[PDB]
Amino acid sequence: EMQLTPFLILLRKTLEQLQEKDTGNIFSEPVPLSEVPDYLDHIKKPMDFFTMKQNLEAYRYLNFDDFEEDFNLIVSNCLKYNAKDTIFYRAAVRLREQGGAVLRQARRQAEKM
Ligand SMILES: O=C1CNc2ccc(Br)cc2N1
Repeated sequence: EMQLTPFLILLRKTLEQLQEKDTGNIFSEPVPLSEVPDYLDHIKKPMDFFTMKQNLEAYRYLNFDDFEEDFNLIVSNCLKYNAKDTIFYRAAVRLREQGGAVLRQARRQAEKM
């Protein structure tokens, strides 16, 4: 029960803040199937921030949970694919932690709308 434009403005700002936590930019674009050709063998729905931006502008995120779901997919795919002792796995743990705080604050703002 809110206006669309300010909500999407909020989601754009939030997506920017999540990308800011991915300082290595390892989640900015789809996992390169050229360098990881077996990636799709158990990752049923790849996700990344560029795809999220396209989903956002295509009006596919009309509530906070659908936006947060795809962010969680970025995290969960990375934990699933990579061994625990890798930089990638620890980066997803850190993104889960730092992104979670970004998301909680953003959701508080959406709920005021
Ligand atoms: O799981 C991942 C996350 N992103 C990524 C970027 C480049 C390369 Br190479 C591998 C990965 N794997």
